[PDB]
Amino acid sequence: GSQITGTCPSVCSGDCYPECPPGCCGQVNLN
Repeated sequence: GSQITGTCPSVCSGDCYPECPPGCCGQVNLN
């Protein structure tokens, strides 16, 4: 099987777009 990085998409480390779940990204947007 394939290995998992962790949980939050790496993209969340960079672009915290609306697809990013709660508490994944640093710069939390929308309140």
